[PDB]
Amino acid sequence: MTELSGQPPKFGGSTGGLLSKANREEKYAITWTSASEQVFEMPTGGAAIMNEGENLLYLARKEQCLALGTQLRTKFKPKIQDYKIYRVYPSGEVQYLHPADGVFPEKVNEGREAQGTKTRRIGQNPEPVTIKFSGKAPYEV
Amino acid sequence: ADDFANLTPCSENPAYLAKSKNFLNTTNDPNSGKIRAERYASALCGPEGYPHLIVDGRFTHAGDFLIPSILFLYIAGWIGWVGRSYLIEIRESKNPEMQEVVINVPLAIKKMLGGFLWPLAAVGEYTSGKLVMKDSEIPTSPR
Amino acid sequence: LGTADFMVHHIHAFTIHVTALILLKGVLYARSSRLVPDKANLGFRFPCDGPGRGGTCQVSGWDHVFLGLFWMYNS
Amino acid sequence: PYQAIDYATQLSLFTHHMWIGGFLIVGAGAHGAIFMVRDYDPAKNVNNLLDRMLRHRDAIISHLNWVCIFLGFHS
Amino acid sequence: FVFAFSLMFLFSGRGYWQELIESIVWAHNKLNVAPAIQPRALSIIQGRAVGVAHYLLGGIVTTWAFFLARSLSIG
Amino acid sequence: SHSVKIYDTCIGCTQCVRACPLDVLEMVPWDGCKAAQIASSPRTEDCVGCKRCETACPTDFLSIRVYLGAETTRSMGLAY
Amino acid sequence: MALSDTQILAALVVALLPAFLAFRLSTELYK
Amino acid sequence: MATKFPKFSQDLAQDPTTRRIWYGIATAHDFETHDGMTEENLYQKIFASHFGHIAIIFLWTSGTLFHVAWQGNFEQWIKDPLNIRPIAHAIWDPHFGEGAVNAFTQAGASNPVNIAYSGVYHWFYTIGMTTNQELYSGAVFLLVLASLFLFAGWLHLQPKFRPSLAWFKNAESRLNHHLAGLFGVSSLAWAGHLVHVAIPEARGQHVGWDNFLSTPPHPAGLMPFFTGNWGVYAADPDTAGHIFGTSEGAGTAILTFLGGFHPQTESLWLTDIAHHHLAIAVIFIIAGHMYRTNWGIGHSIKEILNAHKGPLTGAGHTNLYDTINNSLHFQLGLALASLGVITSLVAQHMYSLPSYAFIAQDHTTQAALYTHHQYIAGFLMVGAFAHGAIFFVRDYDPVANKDNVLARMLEHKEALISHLSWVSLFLGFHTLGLYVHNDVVVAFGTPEKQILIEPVFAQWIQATSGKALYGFDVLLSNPDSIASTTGAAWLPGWLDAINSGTNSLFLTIGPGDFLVHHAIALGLHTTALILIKGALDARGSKLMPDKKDFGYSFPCDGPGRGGTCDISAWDAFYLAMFWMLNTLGWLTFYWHWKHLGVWSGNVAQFNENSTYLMGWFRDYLWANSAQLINGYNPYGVNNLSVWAWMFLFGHLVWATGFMFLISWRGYWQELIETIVWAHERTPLANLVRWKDKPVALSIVQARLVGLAHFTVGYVLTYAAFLIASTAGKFG
Amino acid sequence: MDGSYAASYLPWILIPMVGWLFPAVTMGLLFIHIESEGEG
Ligand code: CLA
Ligand code: CLA
Ligand code: CLA
Ligand code: CLA
Ligand code: CLA
Ligand code: CLA
Ligand SMILES: CCCCCCCCCCCCCCCC(=O)OC[C@H](CO[C@@H]1O[C@H](CS(=O)(=O)O)[C@@H](O)[C@H](O)[C@H]1O)OC(=O)CCCCCCCCCCCCCCC
Ligand SMILES: CCCCCCCCCCCCCCCC(=O)OC[C@H](COP(=O)(O)OC[C@@H](O)CO)OC(=O)CCCCCCCCCCCCCCC
Ligand SMILES: CC1=C(/C=C/C(C)=C\C=C\C(C)=C/C=C/C=C(C)/C=C/C=C(C)/C=C/C2=C(C)C(=O)CCC2(C)C)C(C)(C)CCC1
Ligand SMILES: CC1=C(/C=C/C(C)=C/C=C/C(C)=C/C=C/C=C(C)/C=C/C=C(C)/C=C/C2=C(C)CCCC2(C)C)C(C)(C)CCC1
Ligand SMILES: CC1=C(C/C=C(\C)CCC[C@H](C)CCC[C@H](C)CCCC(C)C)C(=O)c2ccccc2C1=O
Ligand code: SF4
Ligand code: SF4
Ligand code: SF4
Ligand SMILES: [Ca+2]
Ligand SMILES: [Mg+2]
Repeated sequence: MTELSGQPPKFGGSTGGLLSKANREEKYAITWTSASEQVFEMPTGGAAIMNEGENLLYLARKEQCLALGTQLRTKFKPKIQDYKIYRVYPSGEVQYLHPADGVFPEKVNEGREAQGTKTRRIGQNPEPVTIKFSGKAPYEV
Repeated sequence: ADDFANLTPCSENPAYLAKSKNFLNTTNDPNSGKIRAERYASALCGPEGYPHLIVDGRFTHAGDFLIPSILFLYIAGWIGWVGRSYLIEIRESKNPEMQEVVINVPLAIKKMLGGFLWPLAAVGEYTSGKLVMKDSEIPTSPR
Repeated sequence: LGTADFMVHHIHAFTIHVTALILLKGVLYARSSRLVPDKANLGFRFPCDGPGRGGTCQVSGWDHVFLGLFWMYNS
Repeated sequence: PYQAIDYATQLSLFTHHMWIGGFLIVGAGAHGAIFMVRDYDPAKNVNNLLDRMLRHRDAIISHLNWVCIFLGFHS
Repeated sequence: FVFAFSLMFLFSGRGYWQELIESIVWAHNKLNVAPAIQPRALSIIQGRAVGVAHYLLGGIVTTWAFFLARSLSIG
Repeated sequence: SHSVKIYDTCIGCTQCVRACPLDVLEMVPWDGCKAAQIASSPRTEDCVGCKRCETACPTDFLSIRVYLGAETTRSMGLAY
Repeated sequence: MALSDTQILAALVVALLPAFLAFRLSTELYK
Repeated sequence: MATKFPKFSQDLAQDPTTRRIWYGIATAHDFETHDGMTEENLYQKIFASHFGHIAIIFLWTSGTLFHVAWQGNFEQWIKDPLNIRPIAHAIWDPHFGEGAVNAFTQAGASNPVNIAYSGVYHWFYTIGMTTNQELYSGAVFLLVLASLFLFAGWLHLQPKFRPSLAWFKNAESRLNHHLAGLFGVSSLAWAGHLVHVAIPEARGQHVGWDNFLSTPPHPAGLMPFFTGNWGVYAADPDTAGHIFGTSEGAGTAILTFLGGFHPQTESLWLTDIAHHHLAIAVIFIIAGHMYRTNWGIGHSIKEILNAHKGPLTGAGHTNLYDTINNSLHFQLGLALASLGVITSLVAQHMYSLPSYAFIAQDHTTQAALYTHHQYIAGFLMVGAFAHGAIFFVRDYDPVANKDNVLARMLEHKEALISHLSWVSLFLGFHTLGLYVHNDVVVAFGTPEKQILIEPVFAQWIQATSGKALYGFDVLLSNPDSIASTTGAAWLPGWLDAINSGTNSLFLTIGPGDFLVHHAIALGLHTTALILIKGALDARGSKLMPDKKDFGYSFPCDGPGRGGTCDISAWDAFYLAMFWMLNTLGWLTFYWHWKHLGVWSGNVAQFNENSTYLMGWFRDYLWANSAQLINGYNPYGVNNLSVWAWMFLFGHLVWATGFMFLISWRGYWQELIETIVWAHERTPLANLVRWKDKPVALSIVQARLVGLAHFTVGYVLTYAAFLIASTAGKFG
Repeated sequence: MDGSYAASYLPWILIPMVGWLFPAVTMGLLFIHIESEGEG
């Protein structure tokens, strides 16, 4: 969020990358360190080469960044788990996104507040007729 | 009395007679058409000369539906009963799905050969409580 | 060969081009798309990736073959 | 000898070979897709023909899309 | 008939059929005749495969009967 | 944005979060199950509604539920 | 006898009343 | 991108894609899900919309009257209604060439024209109208009536004049008024019009606004009605040799019950029609005095429902008053189901018992009317079941209907759905088996080996009403029977009309009618199966136990739990629409082929070739297209050109719907992504950017739009064929 | 295209108004309305 660093992956270009949304609306960044210069698959099509050391790459969506991240941590002989994903606005604001609290979300970490939790079963949702003409749905109450 | 006036016996119907003199041979027997003509000249024909089957239940036309109905029902109840019986017998064999996919030929033949008594078998299972299950013991979906 | 032959030859070129469009898109996007950037992990044959992203039914290469069958039959 | 005068044989052979060819072509699409999902190794296709095809799939397909629209309208 | 039959598989989806199968499985459990191999509706991919197989079979058989009657009845 | 709710039948197997391709969910401490953890959905603004999480759920009918809602650029999965 | 030129023109003028009323009803239902 | 439209849903108006527009169109009439909607505001907006819709009906009728009176041939067609073709309106199309101009300058007109098949000329003539002036006056009056209803709708949106929810839920008063006033007083008014205008005008007596106050409809005035004897109003009924619109063989009676058909017009007797309307007016007026309102006497529907319990039905109909009166979807389903029943009744009665003069001789209009009304009824039935499902999704309260008939239906839904499936399989297997057996046995040169089942049940029923053809001699067919020895004033006319093979009154039937009736049974049972199983599983199944939480319509529930496409009750509606169209196709094919044989005097074609499906394929479909497909030709054009073009158009629309039905969404969204890329990277076109992001259609939207195309093509194709074939043979 | 009915000059201009002018004008009004970025 200070200033993103890292070399761009060695890549000859493609038609599958950023469009107008990137400058008008929002784009996404993913950084990661690699112990070696090596080939990886671009989520936007084709092969690219990551540099030895730090790497910084811009993509159009959060999902493309997370797909690249899964590829990094599950498809290289020594894993790459230090990748960071940010949201970037045209104003220049950079919003750190992933991993949210410095710990991957699959494993418990202290300090997280439950969101969207219900203290009931799915079968214990109320009848819709009981909540009609309100703004809610049985899972929102 | 004058019932079924819209129809006439095929032996009376002249269009049927003209067409039956030309009944083709369905097999190798050069008399198959002639046997067909003689056989169908007993039913009730229409103005076009083809036989019409009366299935309102009168026994004068019992051969038009009642007899084949009885025959089919005996055979179909037989098939269903022996199949259900084999299906029940598999369940006590630890892995029933395999014998559903790979048939136990001796057991299945034993079950098939004993199907001629399926009406009494079904009556006994009805009285004994084996045929039908209780509602409160059958899985159902939310209402 | 005359006017009707011209018209039907261009019908042929059209239907062949559409069949090629479907199957070539199937091959070139089997790994990924802007919609589904991890399609490769989903396999060659699979129904979709859910009602999300507006709906992703028939993105697989298999489904492109499935549609190209109809268009080849048309051609 | 005598096949052209037998119009039924002529029509039947033409159409039969047509259908066989169409099915084989659609299968070719299927197996290009299966190659892409199962055997394509990006580390073995760096800046070669296949890689560049992937890298401008959008140009290829948008243009094929437009050619099909033009060919359909004008046929 | 086969062409028309294919439209059931192509125009629908497996959820409806799985629920219908639920009702029929209830009917079977009522008489103690439900199979150990539980009936499931066809998969989404298989629904499409059956639909397209029947579409092609029916349409092609139609054209085949048509072509053969025609070309055999024209000297 | 879509809604994602987590009910108390959660066994905390973490397959919810492992399946999410957009990092909507988290594992947070809890006490209802042996694993002492439950799934949470703090980032539903990035949810696209692919339903992978529920496809991963083992409990008899899901402990995680995705109800598709107001469509945005993010929820429609748009790269443009 | 046939319909008159004036009866056709008088029909459109009369139809101007339900047009205005339909405008009012539609705009009220928009509220 | 703030975006106002649609103002009733912030969720949609915040959608940055073209979806926002589509859904804005598709959810506007779903008032219940508008932002901030209350129950009272709902009922009030629905009230104003009702007023507007009634005004639209009146304006459409005004247009029909006005165009017949302006560009038609009403007065000419009165002179000879059996040889002149009635005119709908004039054609004005700059695309026309000389051939089409000449081809459509028909029916005696000097300009291009369309021939009307709405049966509207026969209706207006039997009503008593005889000039373009009277039609024009009726059209202008309907203009004024539409204005009145538009103003009423507007007025009842103003704060003072907005009716309250309690007023909308006053079921007893509304039932009293609709039975007594809307049904009874209106039927009495139509009996009065018939006695005052129609019956006199049919006898050469002009009765209009300028003399009806002075000319009594009967020489003996109202005193015979007031004193005692009403047989004077039966007087001398029109003799068998009455010539419509003249005094030849005319009488003075106004109320009769001689039944049968007027010999010249081949329709129901006007005096009988007026008498029917008077009688049912009395009955409906009496009906409108059942429920209490403001005077203590009368019935409470809640009491009657709570009083019909049962030893084997649990709680009976308890609390169904609030269950029905609180659910607009329950009431709408009741309405649509009953309305579809009576629309099918209209269709089945107007072709068999026509009431308009010389309409039984207009085969194209009769076919078109029957098909039209049966299609409308099918749509109504599907909608009734759709809204039953929507009720279960949105309004059903399980604790208030606990153990009553509704919940009890829900409790054995497995048995209902399963036995519907069983009878569907039964009918399908065996009807297809008999048809295919007949096909193969006739194909191999042995048509005598068919299974031709005589329809003895319906034949016996026809015999119960006097039909002596089959020789059953039961009830009315038996003169020694007490049902015939009653001295009823209608028996001679009814017997003369039913024992003559010149009308459509209880048409003769054979094995083909049997087979097609079982096809109709299959279609009805299968559509009911789809609809009922959708409704009962609308709240939940084992695949989706929480489906009620997701709403009536939604794309699916994803590829999990095996896959769940077309899982919602809306999807069940969508699937049943195809079976509705199929059932209507069989039904209307049946009607049209049989009536073609009847009208042409060759019943033998249908009787002999309907027993196998190649017969329908060749003798009905293939044959009756010959003129249709020749409406335009390499050799020229005739008046069937429009119908040939529409035939191909319906085919094209049907086939287009197939695309939305077979190819699903992701394939399209990815293609549109390529097209988006192309636009962003093309110079000059670069200058222009879209305001809404282009995205593929949605899952549900694809089902809806594919079905809409499919249905449009279905209807237009069959209408083109029906109209063109019947007008080329008999027009 | 001609007309023996009364006031047959009416379709002459009414057909282009119902087919061209009314559609173009109403689609323009609706286009502007559904794209108006006011408040919501
Ligand atoms: C030399 C040609 C060739 C070769 C050997 C292969 C090889 C293979 N293909 Mg391919 N393919 C081909 C041609 C070929 N294909 C063609 C012509 C098409 C176009 C239709 C396809 C489209 C295709 C698809 C879409 C898929 C494959 C798949 C496969 C793999 C699984 C085979 C299988 O399905 O098992 C078993 C075969 C069956 C169950 C076939 C039964 C159903 C058939 C179609 C019924 C045919 C009816 C009959 C012809 C006429 C009616 C008779 C009836 C009335 C009784 C396999 C490695 C699958 C895969 O996953 O690849 C890894 C798969 O997804 N192929
Ligand atoms: C007759 C039915 C039908 C029709 C009309 C179409 C139409 C189309 N399909 Mg399709 N398809 C169908 C059936 C049909 N499909 C079915 C059953 C399936 C299931 C397998 C598919 C699956 C399918 C796929 C997978 C694809 C297509 C594609 C296409 C497009 C090809 C490009 C083109 O032709 O441009 C021109 C358009 C036409 C020729 C349509 C007719 C236009 C008329 C002649 C002129 C219009 C007059 C004017 C506009 C009227 C305006 C009226 C006014 C009141 C507004 C095209 C619009 C391909 C595509 O999108 O290519 C880019 C594509 O990939 N189809
Ligand atoms: C006698 C008093 C009276 C009368 C005249 C009416 C009349 C009407 N009311 Mg109303 N109502 C009343 C009192 C009355 N109301 C009271 C006191 C209340 C409060 C308790 C209500 C509250 C109420 C509500 C909330 C609504 C109505 C509505 C309606 C209209 C129903 C729709 C329609 O037009 O179908 C007309 C139907 C017929 C003429 C007869 C039915 C058709 C028959 C049965 C079958 C067809 C007949 C024949 C065979 C076919 C002819 C074919 C032809 C082409 C030859 C109708 C005109 C609805 C409406 O549309 O609002 C404007 C509506 O929303 N009423
Ligand atoms: C008086 C009867 C009546 C009433 C008032 C309602 C009322 C309602 N219905 Mg219902 N319904 C009805 C009859 C009725 N329906 C019938 C007959 C059917 C069977 C078709 C249905 C089936 C049904 C379903 C499945 C659903 C509803 C829904 C709804 C609600 C939303 C309406 C909406 O916004 O849709 C919007 C309206 C449209 C999109 C109209 C498009 C269709 C047009 C008219 C056809 C276009 C033809 C085309 C131009 C052809 C031109 C020909 C030319 C080219 C030659 C609403 C409360 C929906 C709902 O909200 O569920 C709760 C819902 O999903 N209805
Ligand atoms: C000709 C087209 C066609 C056919 C044959 C069917 C068939 C059927 N549909 Mg379907 N449907 C169709 C079109 C068709 N559909 C379309 C276009 C749609 C819209 C998407 C639907 C949507 C639909 C729904 C939602 C439902 C049905 C239902 C049914 C079943 C009704 C019960 C019945 O008839 O029993 C008898 C069956 C038949 C007559 C068909 C089988 C015929 C074969 C020849 C039987 C012989 C077996 C054969 C020898 C097998 C060996 C094959 C071997 C050669 C490889 C039936 C199996 C309902 C159902 O499931 O009922 C329980 C149901 O719920 N249909
Ligand atoms: C719904 C009723 C209706 C319908 C379907 C038609 C149909 C037609 N009219 Mg007609 N018209 C009608 C009522 C109707 N008319 C009435 C009541 C009058 C007397 C004022 C006229 C006066 C009129 C004239 C002067 C002309 C036509 C003409 C035409 C033809 C071309 C349309 C046109 O250019 O004129 C436009 C029509 C008008 C300016 C009159 C307004 C129509 C009514 C009053 C409003 C209907 C609103 C409607 C119910 C709203 C439905 C919306 C719905 C889709 C949601 C067309 C076939 C032309 C013709 O002769 O064809 C060769 C022509 O020149 N009409
Ligand atoms: C075949 C013939 C049938 C019968 C003859 C009927 C024709 C006569 C209709 C007269 C209409 C006159 C229009 C001009 C006046 C106007 O628009 O006032 C509109 C205002 C509404 O003010 C509204 O008031 C609102 C506030 S509040 O609600 O008043 O508080 C305010 O927001 C809004 O701006 C304001 O407009 O209406 C009134 O306040 C009174 C309306 C008077 C209408 C009289 C009708 C006569 C009844 C006959 C029919 C009864 C049948 C009922 C049972 C079936
Ligand atoms: C050929 C057409 C027939 C086929 C239709 C479908 C097959 C029907 C098989 C369903 C068996 C139902 C089992 C009932 C289960 C049952 O026994 O419920 C229990 C019930 C006893 O309770 P009660 O009769 O006291 O309940 C009546 C209410 O007052 C209480 O809710 O028995 C009946 O209702 C007998 C009437 C059955 C109604 C049969 C349905 C068909 C009716 C047809 C229309 C009748 C004429 C209406 C004229 C207005
Ligand atoms: C004072 C009064 C009485 C005197 C009443 C008098 C002196 C006249 C009464 C007339 C009455 C009470 C009703 C007249 C009604 C006429 C109506 C209602 C017309 C309705 C038309 C409709 C609805 C639409 C018709 C259509 C049109 C326009 C067409 O052109 C085509 C057909 C159709 C589409 C149907 C008496 C002493 C007796 C009793 C005490 C009260
Ligand atoms: C889903 C649902 C629903 C439903 C719906 C529907 C759609 C229904 C229906 C139904 C139907 C659609 C029915 C039908 C019927 C019929 C009847 C009921 C009949 C009657 C009859 C009779 C009894 C007659 C008799 C006779 C004769 C035959 C002749 C002579 C005369 C006499 C009278 C004797 C509701 C909403 C409600 C609720 C929710 C759920
Ligand atoms: C009808 C239907 C079903 C139900 C169909 C089922 C359950 C298949 C039933 C097949 C039976 C059990 C086998 C009959 C066919 C045999 C393969 C033929 C063998 C014949 C030999 C014995 C000679 C789906 O599951 C489905 C899924 C997705 C989209 C559409 C549909 C769909 O339309
Ligand atoms: S959502 Fe369900 S499957 Fe996923 S971790 Fe929670 S309990 Fe386990
Ligand atoms: S629906 Fe998809 S994006 Fe949303 S939480 Fe589940 S897996 Fe993640
Ligand atoms: S409808 Fe489409 S997205 Fe939904 S489950 Fe089926 S294939 Fe998948
Ligand atoms: Ca008069
Ligand atoms: Mg009638």
